[PDB]
Amino acid sequence: HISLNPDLANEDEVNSCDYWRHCAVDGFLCSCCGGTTTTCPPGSTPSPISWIGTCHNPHDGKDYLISYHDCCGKTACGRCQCNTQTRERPGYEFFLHNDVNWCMANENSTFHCTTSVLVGLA
Amino acid sequence: HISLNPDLANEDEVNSCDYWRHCAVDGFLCSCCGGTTTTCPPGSTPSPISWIGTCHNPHDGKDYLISYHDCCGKTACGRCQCNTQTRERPGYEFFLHNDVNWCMANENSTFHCTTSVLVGL
Amino acid sequence: EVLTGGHSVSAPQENRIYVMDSVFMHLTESRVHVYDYTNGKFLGMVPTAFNGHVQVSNDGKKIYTMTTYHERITRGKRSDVVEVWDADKLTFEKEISLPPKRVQGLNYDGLFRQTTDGKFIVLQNASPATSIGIVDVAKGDYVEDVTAAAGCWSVIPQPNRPRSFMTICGDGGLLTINLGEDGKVASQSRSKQMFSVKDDPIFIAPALDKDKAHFVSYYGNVYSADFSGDEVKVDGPWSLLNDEDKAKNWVPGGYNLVGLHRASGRMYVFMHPDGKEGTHKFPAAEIWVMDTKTKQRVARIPGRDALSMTIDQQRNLMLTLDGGNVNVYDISQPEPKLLRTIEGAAEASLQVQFHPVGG
Amino acid sequence: REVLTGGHSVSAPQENRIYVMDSVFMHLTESRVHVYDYTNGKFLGMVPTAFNGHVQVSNDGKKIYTMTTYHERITRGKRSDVVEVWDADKLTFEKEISLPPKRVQGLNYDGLFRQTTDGKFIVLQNASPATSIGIVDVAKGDYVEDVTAAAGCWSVIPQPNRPRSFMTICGDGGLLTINLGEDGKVASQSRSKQMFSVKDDPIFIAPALDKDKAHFVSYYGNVYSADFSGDEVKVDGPWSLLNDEDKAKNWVPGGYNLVGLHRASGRMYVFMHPDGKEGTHKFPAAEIWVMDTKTKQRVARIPGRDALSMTIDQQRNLMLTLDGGNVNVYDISQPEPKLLRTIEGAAEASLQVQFHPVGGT
Ligand SMILES: *[C@H](O)Cc1ccccc1
Ligand SMILES: *[C@H](O)Cc1ccccc1
Repeated sequence: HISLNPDLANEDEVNSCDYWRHCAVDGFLCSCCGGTTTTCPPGSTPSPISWIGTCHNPHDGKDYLISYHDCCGKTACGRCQCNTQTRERPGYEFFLHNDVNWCMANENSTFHCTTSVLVGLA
Repeated sequence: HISLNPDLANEDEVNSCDYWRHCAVDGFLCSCCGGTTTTCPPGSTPSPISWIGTCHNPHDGKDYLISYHDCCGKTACGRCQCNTQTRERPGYEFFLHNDVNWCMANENSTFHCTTSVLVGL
Repeated sequence: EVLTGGHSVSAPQENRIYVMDSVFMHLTESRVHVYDYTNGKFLGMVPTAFNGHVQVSNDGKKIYTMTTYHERITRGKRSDVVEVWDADKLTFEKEISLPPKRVQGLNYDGLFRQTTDGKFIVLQNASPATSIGIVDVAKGDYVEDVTAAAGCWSVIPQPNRPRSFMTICGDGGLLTINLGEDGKVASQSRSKQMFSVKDDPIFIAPALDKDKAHFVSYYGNVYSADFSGDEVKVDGPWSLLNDEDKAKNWVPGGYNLVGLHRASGRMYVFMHPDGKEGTHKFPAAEIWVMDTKTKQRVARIPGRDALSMTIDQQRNLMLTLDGGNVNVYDISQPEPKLLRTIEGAAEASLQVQFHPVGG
Repeated sequence: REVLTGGHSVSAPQENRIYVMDSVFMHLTESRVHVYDYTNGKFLGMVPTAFNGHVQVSNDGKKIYTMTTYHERITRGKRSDVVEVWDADKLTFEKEISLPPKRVQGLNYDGLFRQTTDGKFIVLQNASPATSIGIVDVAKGDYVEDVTAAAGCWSVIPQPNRPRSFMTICGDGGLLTINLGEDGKVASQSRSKQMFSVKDDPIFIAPALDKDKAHFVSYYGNVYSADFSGDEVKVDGPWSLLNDEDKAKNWVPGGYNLVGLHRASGRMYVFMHPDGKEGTHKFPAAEIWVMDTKTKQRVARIPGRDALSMTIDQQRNLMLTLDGGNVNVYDISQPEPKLLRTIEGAAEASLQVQFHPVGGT
């Protein structure tokens, strides 16, 4: 479905905090930061770890597992800041928690931007 | 007397970019930053060097030399930013120029805030 | 005139508050802003590099920060540290090296705490595996790494013991750690399950009494952990909500979202209507004031979009914080009275703290 | 289904790119360069530049050069002043070149961080506060030495008609010309006659730079020139930007990187404002004036949009202006500039924008 392929969507739709897959983002959307939904802006490094969310796709009616990987090693992008919290939980459910820097284990932990990587059906 | 002693004057007046002795400040007024016009906020270090302004005192009608010493070694105060340029000149008259960090020679050059030190007439 | 340095903060310690500004837009230049709550005057600041955390020593003499440096900020070798600063001169005194796993995250109180006796700093690590680190302040050393706390989160000091604290674990119970005078674990215990992680998750922020702690849940329930004895006794839920409240879907929301006034037993909680999945960090529509003995609300006031709070016991004050502005309330009586708002105290703060006066 | 990857290049081609140097003065330790596509306002990426970064693009368009200051613990510890070489397409760090701990800390005038026409040397301003010019051999990755001869002078104006020559403005009101040898050391120098009165008609340092001459505007709206087509610099001026009506309303220049020259036409662009007096030399532009430097007459005047700094692209006939936060894109192929678009929120506190170089040999 078209709703699963952000690179085919209108940029304004994907760059919005209301875009369906951004349902647990605490950060700057990488697609507003010179990257795309699944590519880091030039010179920033993907995080090997992430918080994970389950987001409802209203376009096909199905729920999807999203992995919120950050891009790291550059200072704050500052664009398209989101703070959405669907199904987000505190640090005692650590990988569901978005108030921690998921760049924390990178070679350089400076936080640049966040994104929402589609894993598959929930 | 009163126009030469900011510690006795109204704080809202001294913390304004229009205060007469702030006539060539490019920075954050230290008096808004936990300091006073002539004292650095706690934990920030005076600069030994400065740019100089000649500012008109509208109370006694005389012009005074003001030395704009920075306080250094803390990150930007962010309060009471001014960008006044009376008698300011470019870097070829270097000590009249305020687009350079007068903390540049300090042990730590991070710019915190700018003071307006009265030298004399 | 001559410009001088070496000056101390101009207002007495008892007037001072600490607004931890994450400066998330420029998170490498986070800092603590020091204000006088009595008049809103800016008193000074402490720079805290990338995503700093802060607390004041229980004796009031020192400020502790926790931060991360790199040799070239965005590249080079990492140094995680605790720094000791003089509270009156706002000057750096000592760096204490940490292993490179100190928690990087938003400024919940429970990520950077200290023992009641002030001798040990107790901090949360995430690598992302979690553990609790212990710093001996006097020695200036990282002395213990509590791997027993794996899968747990945050530090709740026990104010009735000198070197004891609890953490919230993935089983929905609490792990209690009692440190010896060397800062090494001297004993530990695990409570029974207090809350269902899946069905009624609690906010980590405690409403902390001398011998017990209360916690609120995503759905507006209250749980408690009583540590009057060596073994923690857990209970709950009771609901914050009456039937009218339920009809409008009132639930808690915020970050450092609760507080306890110890003399009265009043608990303060940020609440908003139309609660549903995803609203647990919404700004407060109201502050509710709960009598924890009767388990009933006594008052409700406008929330001013606050997200975080803190309480001063001895002056009967509550501060609230909306991210940028600090509201000062008198809580000497059951209805809080707004005294003033300090505007522009921070660009992006979720934590304010009073200077300790209790020793 | 998907995997996040890095290693990617800037999405738009070089010829679309501009560099907005964001001082972030409110948080000056996190200054950075913002890379934008001027054709559509799209944000393309960024380069972090620590405390009060300066930036330029290599003349060959392959690399971004930054200049900055680090300390071991930011506000304490040992200082390291550096030039960094970054790949322009990947926006990745490649090399650090150590400088002595006196690189200029200050607002982003172009002339504080420049390069020789041949691209072999970076030429930067030092201030300790004693001033000197530093020379960096890019390929060797070395600081050659201080041009101490430039003490009491300020800023670097490369001579576009020579491979490794530049000028600086001195406190005597003249220009010092430095010619470098192939090693980056001073091979020869010369001092012009007085161009302007420092006391009575101070000039803005920003040049309106032609291939073989530079024009400068003054605090009072006069124009001076330095002609370097021959082996010694010939200086001239003033001529006035102002007619009687202009003088009657006290129009004067104001801004930072406040002038530009369109070389093919000889048109000079200048930010101007009315009610000039002592202290107004950094005021935002009420207008942009377009002067024919041959006829010494104004050929256009348009709204200033509160701009403070500009840059000209000779290859596409464009002018960018910048008001601190927003970038305006103008077509300057005709005497009257035409506003194409505004890029809002390009920076929090920028006084310098620059094009990615196209051609220019
Ligand atoms: C995205 O990693 C969330 C985050 C939280 C706190 C600091 C930095 C980033
Ligand atoms: C006050 O020192 C002026 C200044 C200028 C540029 C950077 C930092 C400070």
